[PDB]
Amino acid sequence: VRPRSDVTHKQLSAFGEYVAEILPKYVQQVQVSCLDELEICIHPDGVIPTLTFLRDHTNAQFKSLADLTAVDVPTRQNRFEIVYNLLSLRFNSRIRVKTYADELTPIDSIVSVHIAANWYEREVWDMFGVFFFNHPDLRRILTDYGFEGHPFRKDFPLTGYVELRYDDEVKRVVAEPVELAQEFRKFDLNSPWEAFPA
Amino acid sequence: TSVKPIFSRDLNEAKRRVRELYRAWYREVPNTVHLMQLDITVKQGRDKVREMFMKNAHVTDPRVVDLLVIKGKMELQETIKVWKQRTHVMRFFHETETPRPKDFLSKFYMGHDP
Amino acid sequence: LDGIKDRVLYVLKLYDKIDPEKLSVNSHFMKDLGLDSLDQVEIIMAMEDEFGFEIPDIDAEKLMCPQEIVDYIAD
Amino acid sequence: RSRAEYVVTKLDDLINWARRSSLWPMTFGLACCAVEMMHMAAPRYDMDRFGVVFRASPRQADVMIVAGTLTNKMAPALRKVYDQMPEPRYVVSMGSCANGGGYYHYSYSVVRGCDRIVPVDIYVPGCPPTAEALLYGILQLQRKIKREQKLKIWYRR
Amino acid sequence: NMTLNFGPQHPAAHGVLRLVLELSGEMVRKCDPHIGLLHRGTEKLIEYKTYLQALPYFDRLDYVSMMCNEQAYSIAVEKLLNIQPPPRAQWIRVLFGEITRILNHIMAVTTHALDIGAMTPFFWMFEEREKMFEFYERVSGARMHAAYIRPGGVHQDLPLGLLDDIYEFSKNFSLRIDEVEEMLTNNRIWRNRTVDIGVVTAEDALNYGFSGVMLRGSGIQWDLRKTQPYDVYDQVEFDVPIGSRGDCYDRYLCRVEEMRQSLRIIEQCLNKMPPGEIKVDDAKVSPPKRAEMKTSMESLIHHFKLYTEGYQVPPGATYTAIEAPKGEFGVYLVSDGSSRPYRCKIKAPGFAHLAGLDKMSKGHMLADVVAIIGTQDIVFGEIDR
Amino acid sequence: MNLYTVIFINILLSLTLILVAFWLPQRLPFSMKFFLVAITFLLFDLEIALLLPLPWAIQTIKTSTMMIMAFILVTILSLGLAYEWTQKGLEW
Amino acid sequence: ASATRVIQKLRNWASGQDLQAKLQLRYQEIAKRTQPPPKLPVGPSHKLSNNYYCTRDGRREVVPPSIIMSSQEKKAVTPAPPMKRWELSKDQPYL
Amino acid sequence: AVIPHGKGGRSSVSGVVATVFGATGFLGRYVVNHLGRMGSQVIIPYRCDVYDIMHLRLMGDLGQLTFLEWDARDKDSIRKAVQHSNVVINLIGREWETRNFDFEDVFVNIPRAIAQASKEAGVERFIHVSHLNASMKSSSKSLRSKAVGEKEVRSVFPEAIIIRPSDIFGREDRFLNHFANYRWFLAVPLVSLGFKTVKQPVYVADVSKGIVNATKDPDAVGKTFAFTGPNRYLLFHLVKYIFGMTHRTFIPYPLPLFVYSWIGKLFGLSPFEPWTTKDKVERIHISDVMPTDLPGLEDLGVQPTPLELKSIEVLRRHRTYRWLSSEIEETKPAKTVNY
Amino acid sequence: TYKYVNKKEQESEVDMKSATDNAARILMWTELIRGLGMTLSYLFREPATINYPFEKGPLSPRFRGEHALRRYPSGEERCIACKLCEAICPAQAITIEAEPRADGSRRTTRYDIDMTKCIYCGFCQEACPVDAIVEGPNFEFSTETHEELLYNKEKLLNNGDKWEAEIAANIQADYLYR
Ligand SMILES: NC(=O)C1=CN([C@@H]2O[C@H](COP(=O)(O)OP(=O)(O)OC[C@H]3O[C@@H](n4cnc5c(N)ncnc54)[C@H](OP(=O)(O)O)[C@@H]3O)[C@@H](O)[C@H]2O)C=CC1
Ligand code: SF4
Ligand code: SF4
Repeated sequence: VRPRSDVTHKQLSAFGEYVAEILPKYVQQVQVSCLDELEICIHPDGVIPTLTFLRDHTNAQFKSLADLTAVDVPTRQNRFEIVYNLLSLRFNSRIRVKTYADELTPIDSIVSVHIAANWYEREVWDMFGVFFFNHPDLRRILTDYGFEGHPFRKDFPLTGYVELRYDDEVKRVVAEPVELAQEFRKFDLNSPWEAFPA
Repeated sequence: TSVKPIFSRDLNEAKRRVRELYRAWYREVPNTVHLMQLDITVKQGRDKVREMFMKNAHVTDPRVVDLLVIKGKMELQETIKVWKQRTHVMRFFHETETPRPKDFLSKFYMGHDP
Repeated sequence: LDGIKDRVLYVLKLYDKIDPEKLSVNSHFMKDLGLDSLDQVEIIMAMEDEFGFEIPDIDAEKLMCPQEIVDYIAD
Repeated sequence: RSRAEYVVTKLDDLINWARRSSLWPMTFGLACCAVEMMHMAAPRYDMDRFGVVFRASPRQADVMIVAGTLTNKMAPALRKVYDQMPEPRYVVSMGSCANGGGYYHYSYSVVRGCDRIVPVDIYVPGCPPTAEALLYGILQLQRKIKREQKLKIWYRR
Repeated sequence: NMTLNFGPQHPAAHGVLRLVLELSGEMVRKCDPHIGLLHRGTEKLIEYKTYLQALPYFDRLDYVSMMCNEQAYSIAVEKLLNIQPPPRAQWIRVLFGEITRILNHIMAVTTHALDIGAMTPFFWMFEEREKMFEFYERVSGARMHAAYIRPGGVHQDLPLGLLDDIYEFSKNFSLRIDEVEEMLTNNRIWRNRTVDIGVVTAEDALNYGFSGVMLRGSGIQWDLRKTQPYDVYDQVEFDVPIGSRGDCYDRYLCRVEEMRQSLRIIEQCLNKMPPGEIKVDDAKVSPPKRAEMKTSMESLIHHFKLYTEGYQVPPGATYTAIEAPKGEFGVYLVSDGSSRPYRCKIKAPGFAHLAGLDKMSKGHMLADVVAIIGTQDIVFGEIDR
Repeated sequence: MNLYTVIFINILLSLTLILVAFWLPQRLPFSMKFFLVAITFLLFDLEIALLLPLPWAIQTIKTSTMMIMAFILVTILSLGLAYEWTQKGLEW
Repeated sequence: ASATRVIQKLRNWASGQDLQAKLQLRYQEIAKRTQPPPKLPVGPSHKLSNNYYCTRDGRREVVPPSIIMSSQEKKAVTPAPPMKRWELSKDQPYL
Repeated sequence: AVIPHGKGGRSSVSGVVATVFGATGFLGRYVVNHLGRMGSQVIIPYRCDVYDIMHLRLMGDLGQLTFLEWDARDKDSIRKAVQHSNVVINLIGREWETRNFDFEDVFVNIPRAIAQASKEAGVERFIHVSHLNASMKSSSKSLRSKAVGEKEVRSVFPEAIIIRPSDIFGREDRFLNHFANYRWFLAVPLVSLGFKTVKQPVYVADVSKGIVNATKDPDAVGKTFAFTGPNRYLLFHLVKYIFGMTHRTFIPYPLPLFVYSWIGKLFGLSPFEPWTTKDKVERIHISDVMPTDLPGLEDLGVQPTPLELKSIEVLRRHRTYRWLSSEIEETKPAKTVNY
Repeated sequence: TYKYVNKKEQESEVDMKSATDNAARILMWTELIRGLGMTLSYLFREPATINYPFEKGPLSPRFRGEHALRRYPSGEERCIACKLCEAICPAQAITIEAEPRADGSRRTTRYDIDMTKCIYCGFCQEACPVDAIVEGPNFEFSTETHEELLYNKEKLLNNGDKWEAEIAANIQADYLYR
């Protein structure tokens, strides 16, 4: 069983309250995991304001953006859950600010607050389809130039719909609808028995 | 209802943007067919542009339209700032794939699940 | 101006869909000769070439009859 | 010996020896298999010894080792580089990522094999196909190049 | 600024990078790196695989640092389960964690030189690399792509005799680093092509999320291994090699210095590795020993369920970051109660570094761009994921 | 003639190779810096010329004038270089 | 190794280092193969007594995240104590 | 038989196991392409070294293309190739009578033995390909010999389809490249100054698709289809047009054929694949026959494709940097001759 | 603990002697000559390369190499088709379908390892209860055609019979560790 120090779960908890108090217009929920990690949750409109306070506040300097990601809970009305993980080299602590964005309700861009996000925001658009206003140059980064569809969405087939082969007749690479020679065997793995109350 | 506007307050304003993109593509088709040495006819290509711009003619919601041009603009950028080579462009024409008939009798004769 | 009008008519005559017969300086293809919204935009584009003059959409949308085109081309 | 057949067998044996002894490898350095060859180029298993030069520009390149996954964004390129290589040319597909899709077979962004994009001569198996294993594969290309009898076919054609 | 589309010309490699650029003659006006030439789906594929069958993906994410990456997923899965590895396993992971850092730096310093044009350092140190691989093989079975560091500790104890050889090598490797030095650290020419090229300010490095030697080279003192200790990197003693006048030459010197400091950490690990088990004793998380599964029913049931279904991690989400040789490697692993993960964004030290290429290579010549891609140790696997 | 004999063999040897080589198998890159260099190059190349007769001129009876002349030429060109350095020229 | 002394001396000098002492090629110093059979140690939890799993299963004793500030005088508090400045090394401060 | 399952693309099954003896050819390449695309089992008998048939491997899927070593003189090789095929397609042909193979062999002798065995095997259908306008009396030995074959094979294999294509238009074809390559020649000889030899080209693919469709259609038995084209042409426009797209000067100068047959004889003497053939020459000035016959394209399901449409791709390699970017629209079209 | 690399502790004021030493370093390329000495030194060292066909780079018992299916000494193939080797394969490589053999025993009618799909993780070696599927030592199985790489039960069983003697020795050496 991992060793857990409650010093952190107390320090981080307090900070959470501090952030919440300072930014009550946007903070909806602020929780600390059992793993000693804080996760302020903000209304999408608070993207710019909450980050800026953390990047430039003496009692909470969160200078670098570790990551910007978007889990996709299809059930959730607001499908995407943009999560921004930040690090404070001054206070040696990380916080995560997570917002919610639906497919056609764009989030603001923080390239202003952290220029690290210039690329990750393009990554989130390419994979999940969330759009970021005021982004300097939003354009697909990881997917092919002509790719249609946002791949990491839970509703996108793994194999996808198009695959490439070289055709002599046309002497050029050519998409064709995917035809797989051994479909992905979809093993069902969930057991019908729960583990604990959680 | 009660939705927030992405970039266009109403289908009207949005349509303005579509007009601009159409023009953009229309003016660009010829250049691509020459800078990519594509074996297509400018007229032919320009019809394709029309095809696509109408494939999505049914959309009534302003927000959906706005994203559609954002995406459309991005595609143009990849074809005028050329990062998309012929293989990419010609794919639009679906040149190699064999067309599938939509006639019931046709499908019956060929596929288990139509 | 008549020559300009001829240029306008000339362009239209060239466009495929437009029917030379229905064509008249008072024809409004958007509503009369049956040209689609997108087609009207395309027409303006050809005019922009023939007349080497650029037309903003705001105004271009307003131009749906050849004569109207002539009028704008005029100014 | 005296026979137009014997002279045409010996001379290809000569032509085949030259191509076999000096194969310059063009290494599409995709993924990690490129490292497992950078180890072949390195001192434990020198490739130069065998006449295979460390690196030659595509235009100068008798073999193409495709190491690593061929995504659907690099495919259109591989074909170009294969198409721009000089005629006598051979392809060695290294890695379960390249000869077949390997882990990442079912991905939407990975071509399931480079055989779909470029004709492949020897398929070297293994996630990081070992460096001797590539060296065995390059030596197998040399056995394939010895067997080829182009002059004999032209004579009896 | 005639776009040259350089990089599909295999000129700096490190993977396949189409660095579309606009160059007024030999001066670079703007660099827009293109990525995804190696996107393969690693993040989506993992959602369809169980925790233990997604471990091999992490070795492939950035395969020059094969294991260090595995430690990041391990740690992450251990946190979610609130399980910790046994004491011997921790030291192992730090032992092979460091050996891996050397392997990455030998790659980064020598491959940097090959693009610059110095070719003999690569052959000198690839022989040492080779010798290290053999450690991997005799511990895992694979030269690279081992799968040795699993979510609950190591897979199998070290062979009976490895430690001694990881000593002979370490006892000598120094001289090998020393040699490279006598060839490049003070070359009258290495300095020129490297010094004052790609200087990055301290404030800008934190802003663009550089988080690696790239920060350390600018003088910011941050080693996640000292600031936020993971495993038993706390019990060892090493000196972070901070740099000043951050530029390609200074950071280099830093990478040669961590090669040196890692030998200090490896020595200790050999001197103080404890007797013990190498995997958690919870058959719940770690697979049962094969003698046990072949003689005890509870062990077979636990072997069958673990291999066929999985850990069944409790629902939660964590971002755990280690100090991979390139920089901060972190896995944000959201997890439902299921045996297969829900999301696993891999933070790649490299997605941030490439982005900086634009703000680093400004008003620079074609050769400068080649030098800067080297000073970022870009492995396109981690960036493309 | 002796040279002519050698040279034509020299061309023949090369033309032979290329011929067999082809028979056996059976837009705006401009930087003033580059132009500027070419120019400087000739200004220096011309000077090389005015300096080439120096081996014959060494034996000139004058000697004093020879050196006085040669030293002036080398010094004035070098000053040309000096101003090239001082100006952005030679600073690519 | 196996180098005539003179070559070694030239080697050591040209390199500036006693490369002979630390040769890269391995000779009869590497662990012999077929090292003896290993009897590895069994860890904790193998006790046959007082080994109840319920008392050793951190996997699911974990609880749902603690929640603060849910939507459904006071001193300032930092994310954590301000970090402590690292200290220059003592074996080799510089270089 | 093999029930056809799948969606229609590679990695799917169509149930056509087909020996195709002359696949390495220009037409062949295309035949294997569609057969492979459709998912058919294709056995490719080959004689040239493996290096040359690599271009066929990526076509078709794994275990869908099988290559067998085969010698025309050796009857046994043909025997085993058709052992397990149910469709045999014969594209064996050449323009230059080679030292060890005469026009008879390549057209009539060999293509007989082949279908002969195919019957012994019990192949459902055999498709034999012979040149268009092939009289048993036509001037060119080639055409006449081909005619001789289409007869014989009918006795070895009754109800064997006999598609009879015109000279083919396609990248890597001769009809179009040959003329374009006259550039090397300062002057481009044209018998009768390229007149009175109206010609109707047909795109290679059209021919291929047609051939493939034959394999999978009961309507074609004993049918002698004629894939022709979408427009005829006096050789004059064709020649100039070509030179037009190639953007190289066109200098039509008439040359008495009697003398020209001699020029063909000259290159014909060439050891390495004579570029022109006495038998070629005649063929080139052999007027295309009229279209009154079992229709081919369209009849078999593919609408012909006009020459001008794809000419740009076939003739592009012959242009110079100056004209590379130039496009079809810039150039003019040639004129047809219903005559 | 930190360490400054490339930080000049202080400003040594130029002393003629110092200046000369430096100027000589630039003028007579002294450090460049230092670098040449290092390479000349190795030229005299023994090269580390191995004759690849004649000598082979050492691989210890755990090397995963090429898949093989083992058989009991009696001659009964070890696999009993529990099919969890299929379950834990990360790449979906192994395909197994089974039916009760005439003897009544459980056996696999078809066992197909797609080696191009396989990423040689070695978990199958791990997972098998009877340890029927093992990672065999051979790494040299490069094949001219893609189909040869796909392996059915007969190739793997044959691979198992050919390398059984070494596989048994390798498993013998490493089983205590596992
Ligand atoms: N313009 C055209 O192409 C037209 C063609 N046709 C007919 O269509 C058929 C295909 O034409 P095309 O592809 O251009 O012909 P090619 O010149 O391309 O050769 C076709 C194939 O026949 C094989 N072949 C030729 N001679 C022999 C032989 N003696 N023994 C074994 N195989 C042989 C060749 O194999 P290899 O190269 O390995 O020897 C080649 O793969 C021909 O038979 C021709 O009569 C009809 C009208 C027009
Ligand atoms: S094959 Fe294994 S090693 Fe080679 S690239 Fe694909 S994954 Fe990396
Ligand atoms: S696990 Fe071992 S035994 Fe069970 S099926 Fe796979 S191979 Fe046969």
